[PDB]
Amino acid sequence: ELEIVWKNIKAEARALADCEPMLASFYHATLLKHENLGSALSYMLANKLASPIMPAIAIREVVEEAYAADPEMIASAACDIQAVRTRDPAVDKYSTPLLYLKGFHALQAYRIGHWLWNKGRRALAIFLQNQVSVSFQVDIHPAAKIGRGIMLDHATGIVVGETAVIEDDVSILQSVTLGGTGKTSGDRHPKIREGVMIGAGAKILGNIEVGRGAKIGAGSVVLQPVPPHTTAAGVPARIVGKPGSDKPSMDMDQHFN
Amino acid sequence: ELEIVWKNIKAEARALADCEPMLASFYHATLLKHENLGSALSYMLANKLASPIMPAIAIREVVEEAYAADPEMIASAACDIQAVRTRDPAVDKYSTPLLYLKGFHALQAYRIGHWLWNKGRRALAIFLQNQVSVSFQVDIHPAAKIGRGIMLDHATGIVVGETAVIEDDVSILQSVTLGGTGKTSGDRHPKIREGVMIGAGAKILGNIEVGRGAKIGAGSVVLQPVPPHTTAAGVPARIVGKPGSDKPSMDMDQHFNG
Amino acid sequence: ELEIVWKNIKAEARALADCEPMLASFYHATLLKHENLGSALSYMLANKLASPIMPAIAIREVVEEAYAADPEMIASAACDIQAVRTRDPAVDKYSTPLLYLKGFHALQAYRIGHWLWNKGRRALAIFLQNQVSVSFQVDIHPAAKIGRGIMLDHATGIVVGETAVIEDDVSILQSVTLGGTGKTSGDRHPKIREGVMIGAGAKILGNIEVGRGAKIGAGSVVLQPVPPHTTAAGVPARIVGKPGSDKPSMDMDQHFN
Amino acid sequence: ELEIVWKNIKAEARALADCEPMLASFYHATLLKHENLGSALSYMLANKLASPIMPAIAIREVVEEAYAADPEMIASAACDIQAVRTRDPAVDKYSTPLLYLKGFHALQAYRIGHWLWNKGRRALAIFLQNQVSVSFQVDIHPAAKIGRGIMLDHATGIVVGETAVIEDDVSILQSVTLGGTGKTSGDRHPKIREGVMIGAGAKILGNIEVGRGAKIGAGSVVLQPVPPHTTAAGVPARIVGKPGSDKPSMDMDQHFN
Amino acid sequence: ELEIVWKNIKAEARALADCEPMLASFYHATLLKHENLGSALSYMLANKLASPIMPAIAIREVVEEAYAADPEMIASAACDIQAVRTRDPAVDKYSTPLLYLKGFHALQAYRIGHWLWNKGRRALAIFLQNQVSVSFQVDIHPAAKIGRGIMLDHATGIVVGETAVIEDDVSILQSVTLGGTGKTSGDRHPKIREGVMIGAGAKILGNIEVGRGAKIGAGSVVLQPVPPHTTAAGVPARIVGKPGSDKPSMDMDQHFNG
Amino acid sequence: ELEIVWKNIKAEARALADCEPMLASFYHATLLKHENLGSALSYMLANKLASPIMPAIAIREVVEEAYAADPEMIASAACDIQAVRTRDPAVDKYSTPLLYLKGFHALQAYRIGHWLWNKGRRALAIFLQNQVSVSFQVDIHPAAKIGRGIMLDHATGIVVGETAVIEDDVSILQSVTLGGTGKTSGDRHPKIREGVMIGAGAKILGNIEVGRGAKIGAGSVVLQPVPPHTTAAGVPARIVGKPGSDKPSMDMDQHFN
Repeated sequence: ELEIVWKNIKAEARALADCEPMLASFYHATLLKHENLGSALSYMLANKLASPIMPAIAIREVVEEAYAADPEMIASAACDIQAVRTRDPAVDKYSTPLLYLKGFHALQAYRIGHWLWNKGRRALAIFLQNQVSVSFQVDIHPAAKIGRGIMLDHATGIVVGETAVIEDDVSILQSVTLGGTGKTSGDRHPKIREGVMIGAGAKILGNIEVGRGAKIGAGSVVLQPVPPHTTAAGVPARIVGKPGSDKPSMDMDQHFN
Repeated sequence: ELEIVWKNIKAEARALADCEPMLASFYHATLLKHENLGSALSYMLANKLASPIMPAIAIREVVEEAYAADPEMIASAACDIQAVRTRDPAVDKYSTPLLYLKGFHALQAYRIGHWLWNKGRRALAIFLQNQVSVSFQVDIHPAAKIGRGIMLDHATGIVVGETAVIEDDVSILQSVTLGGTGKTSGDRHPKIREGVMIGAGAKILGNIEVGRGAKIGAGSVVLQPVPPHTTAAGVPARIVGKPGSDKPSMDMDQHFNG
Repeated sequence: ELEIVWKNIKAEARALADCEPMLASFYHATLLKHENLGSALSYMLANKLASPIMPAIAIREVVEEAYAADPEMIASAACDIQAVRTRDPAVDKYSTPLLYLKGFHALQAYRIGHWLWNKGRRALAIFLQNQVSVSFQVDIHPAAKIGRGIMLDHATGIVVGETAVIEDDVSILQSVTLGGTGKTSGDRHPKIREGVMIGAGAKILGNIEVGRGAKIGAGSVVLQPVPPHTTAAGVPARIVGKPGSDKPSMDMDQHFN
Repeated sequence: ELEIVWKNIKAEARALADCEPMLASFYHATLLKHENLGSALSYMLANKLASPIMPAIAIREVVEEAYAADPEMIASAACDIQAVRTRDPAVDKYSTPLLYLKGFHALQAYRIGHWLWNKGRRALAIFLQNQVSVSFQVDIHPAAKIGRGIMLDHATGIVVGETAVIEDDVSILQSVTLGGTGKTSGDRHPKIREGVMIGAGAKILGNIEVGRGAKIGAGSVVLQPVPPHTTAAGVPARIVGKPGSDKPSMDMDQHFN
Repeated sequence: ELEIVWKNIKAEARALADCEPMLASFYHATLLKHENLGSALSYMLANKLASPIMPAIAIREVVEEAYAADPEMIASAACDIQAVRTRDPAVDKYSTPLLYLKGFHALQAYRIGHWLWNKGRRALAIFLQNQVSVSFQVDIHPAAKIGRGIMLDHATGIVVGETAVIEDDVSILQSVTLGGTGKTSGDRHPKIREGVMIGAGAKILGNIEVGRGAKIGAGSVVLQPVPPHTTAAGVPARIVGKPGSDKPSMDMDQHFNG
Repeated sequence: ELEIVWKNIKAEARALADCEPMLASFYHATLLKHENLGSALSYMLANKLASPIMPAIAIREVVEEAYAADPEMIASAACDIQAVRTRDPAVDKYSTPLLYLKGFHALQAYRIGHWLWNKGRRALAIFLQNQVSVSFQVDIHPAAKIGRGIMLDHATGIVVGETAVIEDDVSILQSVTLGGTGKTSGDRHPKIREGVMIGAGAKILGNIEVGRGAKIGAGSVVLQPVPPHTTAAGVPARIVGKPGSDKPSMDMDQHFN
């Protein structure tokens, strides 16, 4: 439920703003002067994406236009906040993803890019993709189709290509590629279905399925489809076992055979 | 020819300025204002390299001096733009690499650093190497010898050491290391020959040859030479097959055998 | 000794001012104007951790405060400079790590955040952790315990988690993850003992021991303990040989079998 | 009416985007993207009152808050635009004051500070007063009472003190001081009544009356009251004639005897 | 000749870089790097005009285009540098105006705005006028016609309106207004002829002639024409005497009779 | 007494930092984290004089070097704070000059420039003079000799030339020139003796004396010496009267005949 999240964040914003006098005016700015999650998200994205080419105030107008035309982006972000909080044991506050975690920021920046792309504003979407790549080291093509409840933990070196699909409740670590094959357009990127966990450094290549609740071991190179509820690992990857739960995204157990 | 790529780019820029109002001026300053590819390149490298330590306007003189001394660097950039357009299916416009792709920027920044290193301005070349590492997440030592028609797609994590060689028409993906062994000076990094494709996350270490037309599979760790027209894959890498084409850099087929 | 490293840095700085007119004032400000290593480290961290939120002038004051209270951090930095100079054949000068190398800058930033974390100022330590991840592409949790004589060569994509330990005289390359497992707090990150070399791309996951003088091969995924004076390689990693020396961190031999 | 001024501004903005490629995105961001005058005023004040201390994105929120609570400030701005357009023969367009003229920008910044001063937020009002003095070279104390239809032409070196009053339809040129006397609080600054024209460099000092339709000559130093419909000039100023019209602010005739 | 001033400047810059370490790089980038006065001017105007709205690197193209179209603007700047060096006793170096004096910067920024206005790029010229007003506190309308060998000493508060004319070898101090009357278009600002000196705070209003070799005393308010080789002073100004020299702009004698 | 001033400022800094959450981190930075007036002055000058050419951290080192070699500059600034507080009825807090008033800031910037000039660092002093002119619109040549207890109220358009002298306890308003004659070097600027008050827009030209406790009317052009305890006014200036007190700088009575 959306309002829960926002409330917690405000409480946390009070408790914390006393402690660091250095940060006081930063907390008031990012969390305390806003009345909904949407206002805060637009604030942080505006500051995060600001450039000489397009300053913060101009970006915030684009982002607010996107949130007004599609309020479900705000709800997706709330689910993404919850996913990081519940899955990442280094995060126990709802405020942390929104303030600090570049993976969370790159994810919400993609959503604006995606919206822009589906409305025909593709030149702007590509500009934002490549700026997010420079600034947060996450390169997600704005045509990719990404659900909600996604954790991009650490996030540096993530690549998601044009025709990729990432369904709800997926967990992805640093240096993961959902990448293409060939020199031609068309469907050529992975389909990552609900509940999948992808470990650090995994490279998944081509228009292949990674089925519901599968787990991909860290450092794996997946060139063939991976059935649902299965664990794949190695270079190249083979089936080595079965995950310990229904949705490995939720448990983040990195072990494989 | 240089002239075509440049004309194509100008055509694209006119269409782009008319369709996106937030970027009309950006497109005008970076592309429509200029009369040749050399002038557009110096503009984009200047801006993206810019730091408090060294501002855009100072960088631009350095870059222009380099292009006046060695205009083959502009012809090299033009081959690199064409490589990305023909080999990367996410790119349909000649202008995209020049405007947006950090791997293309890093590579043309390398060429400036290389020109400086060879002239004896090593201190400045090392500054820029490390500026490029922070700004574009590509670490290419300026003593490396890198040819043209090179694509660095996505590019985050790419490392290319001091003594590496990369010949013409090579394609390289994100998190590729062309890396060193040992604590000693002298040749210790790979020599990558023409037509080679290197998949994402591959690690190639030491003074070893990767022959013409070879393919290195994603996530591979290559410790021994790879014969021409051969496919290597695994940790550590073994010869597992032969590529489907004479120049796998052109085709970007990522598949390889068990 | 500090005095040695520092004298070498000043001599090199004098020569560099005559080598490159464009950077003479830069070498002056960063090196020639200072009386000791500590003052030049604080100057460098100030300008590199400078944000719109917190400016260079204010961060220097926090770094000076930490160096006064614990001057061993300055001596740790000096050992880190010597480590890069002696181990990295592309670095001959002592000034190079201090001026340019983002792995060296990230490692010293960590020490500031680790000090703040230990004094209970966690909001600021987590703020800096994530700043460093964005600016230098190194993500080190401040609660990690990292010794001295550490080289982080090239450095981009390094991730070190909350409960990791890195003892003295370790060499780590780009895209190395010292990473977690599970969704629970507790010991869950690697323990990297003295003398260990970790090759580019290695992923080491869970609360496991990499013992004295071990070598982890490039691209390897380590899920079980690695005994002392042993080479581990593969995905997943298994024992494949013995290092050619007692401290592979000092020799940087990437070969494995 | 607001609607008129605003429609004129948009029409001019459309033409300017085709006149100058270099500034097309600028005209778009500042004018074409907005739905009313109020939203464009807040955008302009944000980017012009932007500081390292307080960013554009945060100042816009304070300006929007003041315009919601008191929308007559927006209508005052519109009268100020018409005043410059009708009175200044070098300004034909309505967009020009809004885009470029520092006197116009300073005057609208004042209204924000004057509102803040009246709500008791004086630290912020004094902060902005001095920001405007530095950035636009206009020093207006926020407690001054300034009406609407005011032209501050060229504007550099204008000083208006704490207890000054400027009624509607006044024209003031560069280097005009509406200034104090003494070291004590209390009424000590001029009262400038409706229709008055003040020439370049005039110094008007103390709690004195410059009555309806008076003209103050350039370079004059006014120490005693000036009766309505009278011309004052000299150092010190004495009465020298009568203005050629009932509202010299509207005619801008600099001649005196 | 242009060549001398430029050589003199380069000589000065070498000495300056060796003596002040905090500014060695500044001096190198702004002066020692360049091979002619035109290139140094475009560099300094670019940097000082720079705004979030328009960055240095974009300004510099505009400026260079102007100097390529009309290189007399560089010869004009060189006469202005010489005017400041010979007439301002606080300035002994040819480099000081170019580096530091905001009145010299404002004036060369005007020349760019004037070139743009005359070409039909009026919107950009008005942008720059107002950028210069905020950054250097000098408001000079770009339709004004201003010659060369002009000194604007200190310069804060200077206002020059749309229809003003300033001929060669004129010296002007801070808070001088060459100002308008009325709400109507057409000539309404002063025409200042050759050799005129205008003291600090003088206000000169309307379409009136100030003749060759005249002197306008500090703090004066001039409402009627001033004959050649005459001294005007007062509020309002009266003819009070004759200047000590044929060209008071050269001598900068501020004295005038009761 | 110096410590008084500093104390008051800290008390004021607490009382005020509660009120404006926007400014909280700015107050902590400018006033609360410093233990003496010298540290605060160096902070504010560093931020105020920062440029791409010479960032804040580098400037602060120059300024601290100057304050260590000559601590009387810090005391002069304290007397300048007191002068503004006691003479300007719009200022009643000791913090206001230090935080906000560009006249105060330009004065203390001159002192650094003066120190630099007397040590042979003239190229740097001239760079700072011209930056202060651009940034605060006060142009003071660093060779001028300026005492303590000086008020530069409003300050925009002030010019003080190379050979000028300003003794202790002088009050100067906006647009005042202490200016030169001729094209030759040598003594050619005014000598302004103790207690003088100079009104807005006054132009004082040549190597002439303005005697102890004299008053110069606003808008006056002074080309001849002005005896002690005398009032001069007009264009050109003549003796018109005698000031109402011993030191007109203290009372700020702008009236003249």
